[PDB]
Amino acid sequence: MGRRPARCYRYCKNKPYIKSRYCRGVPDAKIRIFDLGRKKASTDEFPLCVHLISLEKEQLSSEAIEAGRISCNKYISKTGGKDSFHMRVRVHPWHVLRINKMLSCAGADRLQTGMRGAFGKPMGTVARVNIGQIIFSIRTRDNMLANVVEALRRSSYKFPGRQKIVVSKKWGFTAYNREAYQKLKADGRLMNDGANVKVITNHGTLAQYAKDIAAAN
Amino acid sequence: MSIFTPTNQIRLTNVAVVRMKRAGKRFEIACYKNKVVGWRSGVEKDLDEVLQTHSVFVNVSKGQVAKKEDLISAFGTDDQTEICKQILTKGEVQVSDKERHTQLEQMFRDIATIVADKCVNPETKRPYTVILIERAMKDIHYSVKTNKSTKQQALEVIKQLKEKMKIERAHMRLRFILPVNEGKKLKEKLKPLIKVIESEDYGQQLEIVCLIDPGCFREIDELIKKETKGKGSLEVLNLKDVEEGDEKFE
Amino acid sequence: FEATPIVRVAVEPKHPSEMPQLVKGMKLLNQADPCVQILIQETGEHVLVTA
Amino acid sequence: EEEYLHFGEKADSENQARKYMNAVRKRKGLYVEEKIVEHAEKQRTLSKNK
Amino acid sequence: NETCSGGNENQELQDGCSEAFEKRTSQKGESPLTDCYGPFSGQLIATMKEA
Amino acid sequence: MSKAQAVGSNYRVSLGLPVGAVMNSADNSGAKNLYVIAVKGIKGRLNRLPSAGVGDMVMATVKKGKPELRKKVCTGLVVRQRKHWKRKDGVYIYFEDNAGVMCNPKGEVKGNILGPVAKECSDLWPKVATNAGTIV
RNA sequence: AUUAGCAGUUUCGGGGGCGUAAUGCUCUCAGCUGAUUCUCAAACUCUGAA
RNA sequence: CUAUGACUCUCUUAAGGUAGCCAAAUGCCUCGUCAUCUAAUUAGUGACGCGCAUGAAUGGAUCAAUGAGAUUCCCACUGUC
RNA sequence: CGCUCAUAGCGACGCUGCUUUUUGAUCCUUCGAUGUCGGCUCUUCUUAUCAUUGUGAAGCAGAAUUCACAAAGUGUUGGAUU
Repeated sequence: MGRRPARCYRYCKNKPYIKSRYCRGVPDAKIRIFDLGRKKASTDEFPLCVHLISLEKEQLSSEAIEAGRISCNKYISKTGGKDSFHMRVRVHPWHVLRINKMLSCAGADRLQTGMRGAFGKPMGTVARVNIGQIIFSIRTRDNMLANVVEALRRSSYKFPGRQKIVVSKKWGFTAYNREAYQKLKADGRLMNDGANVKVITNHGTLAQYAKDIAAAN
Repeated sequence: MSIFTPTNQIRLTNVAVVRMKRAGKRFEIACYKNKVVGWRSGVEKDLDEVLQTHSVFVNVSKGQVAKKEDLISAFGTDDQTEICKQILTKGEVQVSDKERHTQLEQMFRDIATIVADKCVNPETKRPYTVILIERAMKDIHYSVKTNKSTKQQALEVIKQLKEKMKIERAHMRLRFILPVNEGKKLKEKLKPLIKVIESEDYGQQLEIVCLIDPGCFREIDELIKKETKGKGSLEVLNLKDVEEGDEKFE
Repeated sequence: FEATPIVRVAVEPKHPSEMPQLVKGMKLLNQADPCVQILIQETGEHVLVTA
Repeated sequence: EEEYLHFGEKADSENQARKYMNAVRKRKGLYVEEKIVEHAEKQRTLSKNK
Repeated sequence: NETCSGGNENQELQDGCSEAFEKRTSQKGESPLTDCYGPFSGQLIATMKEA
Repeated sequence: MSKAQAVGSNYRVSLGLPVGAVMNSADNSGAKNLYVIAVKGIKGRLNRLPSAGVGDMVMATVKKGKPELRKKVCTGLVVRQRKHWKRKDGVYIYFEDNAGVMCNPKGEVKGNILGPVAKECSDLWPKVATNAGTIV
């Protein structure tokens, strides 16, 4: 951060303070943009998924997150075409850090505005995670994987703590593996909504797929 | 100790005071010498980044905090946000050395940039020589004060340039509109006073007499020709001082 | 004659009384090297002409 | 200064190749005159409704 | 204090210098009256440069 | 600076006074006094004046002389130290009163050196030797 | 609280080739609404901890 | 406004710093700026002076004579070093 | 950035550190009193080596620099102003 070195905002403690109807001086987060690459690209056209995940519960800064994203931004021509690229982070710095400032910076002793009423003005906006919660995600085609992991590698340095990279067996941003996510197309009971999927509704819906047929189109 | 007590005085002075004299009462803010300056000429950072203390005193040195009531009385506001901002914008700052230097430089530039109109050209032109004006400013030993305005300083410097010596300069083109037969008379009168060119003689029409008059004593000059003439008339001007004509020794 | 046509610089001198001094010098410079803008004013007398 | 509100960039609208003018243009045996634009009487009467 | 511009007309106001006055006085044939009206000469000079 | 000694340095250091001592200019140039600022080669230690040369180069000034030469530091050359010394010889040269000359930073003395000049100095600085008919 | 595209649209907002600008075709923007997803809230919770 | 603010207009609390004087033993910013004095000067002295917060018997301005008075600079008998 | 060239030399955005030579936070010890600050004096000490020596780099031809290591053995000044 700017007023601090992120050593006092390394570890999760105190209950969550946020950008609220109680706080208000709360600054704007360092990124409000969380995707990178073809967001038009389909659920189906990209079937490759890697995650970034912490191993320790730690408060990643918004600035840090931004930095991480702009590794994977630049590792894209090196990768090969932004077309074959998605990203989403999946950790938004909702929570805000307090700073009681030390009024003395070149001299002058308080004991009057010392540690009395010494409650932080909110400066710092930050995200909490645990021992496996995701902190970057990349959907892509099965071409780039040694590229994306290297981008992640860069990202790993831009983040506090021991991270980890796991390749999901899913098609990227989906709760189905591949063994499943051909049977949906193959049997033809899938239903598409752009970047997402839906699936037809039998054990999904029943009271509204009782005397219904429009639910098999 | 004994009798020998480490006092070392009240609390360290080490920041810009911003003294605002509102409701006859002094309110002040812990900032920095440069930061305040930056704020007040464009660089709007954060309100508590430019302020090392986001609160208001009455005496920054002695470590005294004002009464909310006083603030209310003076400013008609309680929240320190607004009050602080006000203080920042319209209270007496303490500049650094660097800032002071910058200010000085600015002043210097604007007593050669304002004097670029009445510039010091060599034997022939070579019409601008603004660098040479700047150079000349301290060769005479001049107090380039940042208290006074630029225009005033310009006026001062030209008088000295006379006793440099290289003569005072301030010439433009006054195109005097002169009706009836007294115009001719006026023309005759003012020919030894200043230069006369682009003339015409008319009894049934206006006379466009173009003169080369003093520019830094121009209004006064304008006033004393009409009176001489007798009748009321119009005498147009340029802007203040221009370098269209000769500025070598003139 | 010039090996490479037209090498110039519009310099100005320092301190007020030594403004024509430069000009004077350029009369001697003419004697020395064949090209200097002292005779016939196209770019003013405070300009070098070199190759 | 009205045109500098658009803001010519410090690299591309003030190049090092394109500085031949501040101290590379004091040249006049013939001509190099640059006059201050706009004239309309006095410094109070120049622009009042304008 | 002009209702409109001109040269053909006048109210003993404004300027408008021409080649006609220094060369040989009044202007006839190409215009009824010589130009002594419209925006003053300096202003005119300025405006050409600007556009 | 300069520096060129000698062969040797013509042996040990001796002075008439260190820093803050007037000696005459002994020079046709209108410096009339020479006052020391400090001496060249003095590396020195804690509390000890940078001490006068026997014939060595000094940071100096024209304190009373021509106003043109007045102010502005000047490398000089000590020529005769009032206060005495023994040489590798077994003689004790000693003088009336201290003296030197204002010089170039290659050592060279400007006009002609007035009065008597110790031979060591001459040896040190060949220009000095050249520009005098007294080298005793 | 807050990210993402997707769908039905918009002579009810605006600009392009066609067309009455088009909201019609073919492109992007703006707004609405419908189906999904991201992350989530000490001063919230449909739910609930020995 | 080319302007130091002469001058006008207004507001409070009546008047609104006149003549003088000044970074003064009075000036925070401040080592103010310019000038000199020096090899080099937060020191002194001349000048400047929108003067944090000068100023007319709260007495203002200057200054001969005087001073175990405060500051500086130079000659000044060189063991302070 | 550095002609070229991420890491010779730097190095954005970002992260982890040391340190107790800044100052704050603090009030554990001392108010039946540790004599407060500075400067002179003097030893000893630490290395985060300025010089030195022996080295390794360079965008190191040379001189001149720049960077790194071992290394605290020895050296680290005279004034003006305060």
